[PDB]
Amino acid sequence: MEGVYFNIDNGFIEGVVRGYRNGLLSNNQYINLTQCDTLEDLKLQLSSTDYGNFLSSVSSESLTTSLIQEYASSKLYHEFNYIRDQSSGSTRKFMDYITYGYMIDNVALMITGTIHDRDKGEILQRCHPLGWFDTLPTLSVATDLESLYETVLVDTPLAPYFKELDDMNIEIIRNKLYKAYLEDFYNFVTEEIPEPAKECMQTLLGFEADRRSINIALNSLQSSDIDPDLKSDLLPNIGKLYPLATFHLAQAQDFEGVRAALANVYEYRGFLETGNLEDHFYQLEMELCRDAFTQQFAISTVWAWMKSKEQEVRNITWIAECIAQNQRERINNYISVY
Amino acid sequence: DEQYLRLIELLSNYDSTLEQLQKGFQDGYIQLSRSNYYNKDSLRGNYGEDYWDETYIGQLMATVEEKNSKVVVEIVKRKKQDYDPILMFGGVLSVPSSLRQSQTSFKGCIPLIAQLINYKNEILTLVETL
Amino acid sequence: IRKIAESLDANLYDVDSSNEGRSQQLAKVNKNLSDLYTVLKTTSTTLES
Amino acid sequence: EKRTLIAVIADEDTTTGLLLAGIGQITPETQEKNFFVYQEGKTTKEEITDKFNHFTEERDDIAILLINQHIAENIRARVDSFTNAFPAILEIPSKDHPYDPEKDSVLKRVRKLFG
Repeated sequence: MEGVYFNIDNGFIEGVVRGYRNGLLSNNQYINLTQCDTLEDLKLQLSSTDYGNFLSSVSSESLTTSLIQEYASSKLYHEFNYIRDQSSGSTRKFMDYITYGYMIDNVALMITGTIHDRDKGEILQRCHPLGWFDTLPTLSVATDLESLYETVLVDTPLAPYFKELDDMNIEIIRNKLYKAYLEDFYNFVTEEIPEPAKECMQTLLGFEADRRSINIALNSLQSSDIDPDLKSDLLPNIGKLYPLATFHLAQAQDFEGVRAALANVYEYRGFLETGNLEDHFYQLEMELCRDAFTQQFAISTVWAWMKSKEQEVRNITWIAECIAQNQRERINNYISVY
Repeated sequence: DEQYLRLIELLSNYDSTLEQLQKGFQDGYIQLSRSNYYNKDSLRGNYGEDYWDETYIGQLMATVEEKNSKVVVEIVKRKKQDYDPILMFGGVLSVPSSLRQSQTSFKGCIPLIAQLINYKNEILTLVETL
Repeated sequence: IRKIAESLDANLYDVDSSNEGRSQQLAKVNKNLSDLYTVLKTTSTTLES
Repeated sequence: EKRTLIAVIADEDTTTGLLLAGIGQITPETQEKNFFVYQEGKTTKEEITDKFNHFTEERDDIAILLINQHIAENIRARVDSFTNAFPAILEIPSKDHPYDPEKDSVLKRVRKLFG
């Protein structure tokens, strides 16, 4: 049973992460945030939550939405780092895998800044704290995929995922890295994560893969360099779209073909027939993360909390934008499930 | 003199162009913010300085000519380089549709910028006449 | 190599040659360090006072 | 006419928007950065005054200088001290600061005529 051996190594971790989940903003707290009309009022209301005095070091006039997002995300990062410092064994590997996606983000960010001739220090300061590795600053030396792989990426945990650069090439490399990483993380969950967390993490990683596959299928239509053979190299092989709808999207050239492929799955129909595609994926991710919190002895709670806080920072940043820019008609367009 | 009537007409057109420019910038800013929302494909959670290509030569240049005492400034679509700026931000696979909407709003701001500059210069020249 | 080393926050230096011709640079650095020691003592004595 | 480039003195979001509009970061041949990214609080008045002078005086190719109205208000004395009509200066709205007609120079100049 799940609770029999879980608490030997993860009882404290899971209790702390569930306290973090209790810290997620409820619907009433989001409504109170929405009622704010100034960013100082937003800071005041947000101090009545578990964010607390995270903006106390920021003066009233210096307060910007970018600062609010940066400090909320920093709080997220410190909480994740504390939870990972208490982890050992398979839980430590699980949270390292969680960091591997941010590692891929940092690699793509470094290469994007390098080909754009941005300041090296600025790119390093903008790198995600999660997903940092020691040889990350060395990625500025070259604009060649082979040169960076031999120079840096062969020693990183992203080395298994790689089996001059421009914006489209960096995009392709990043999406290939994501496909390989999602497949590897799915395999790791299948083989090394106990059953309730195994099923929850398989569902969550499959949803993430499906979101990426549908995005790639829909965004390759407006491009000509994305060959149908290249689309196969970008679509992950772990989701509910795999392998049927994944194969259908890897060959589609029109929006109707993509929509017909997505009518295959009962989980994602209506995503393309109404609303915004990204709103559907955000709502589904928050629904899945909310359901993952119904499992008590699952380490998938860490991933669910991480995604819920990322969505929470997105929501708070959107509310900050609909406070700063006026635009109070769109202030309620945030995903909330807690 | 009828020069004051033309000053009033120019002020009216200046007001209308300010209103259009402000609406365009508001749309672009809110859609850029809504692109910061929907940042799951972004490199760092934001569509901004992370993507700025400091080697980017734009798709637009300005043209300045003079007729009589009036000076006209126009922005034209000249001066693979000079690419679609959406590609600066991973615009092929890694941008939301809201970022494209924001780009549309700002690209609409550009003609309004040119018209506003021309109206401002025309008003200043007419005022110098009076 | 220079970009790689500087990416690791390594302070790169230009040595004149693989032979003893670098003795003149060493003397120049000794002069600079002597003047800098004088300045540093001048500042540090006031600060410590 | 040599003046053909568009210079920008804007904040981060306005710079992103103007880049999306297709305005270029550097001169196509000289490769000279004709953008200045103003950062609130961290950027002092002297930096933006220097960059305004740079885009308006030393550069002989800048045709349009787009500056956010709050940055222009930060140095309104220097901006109004500029009289040359060759580089056309336009104040543009910022993300969090809408265009305030109180700070419009054209409206005050029309005020000067008292009609």
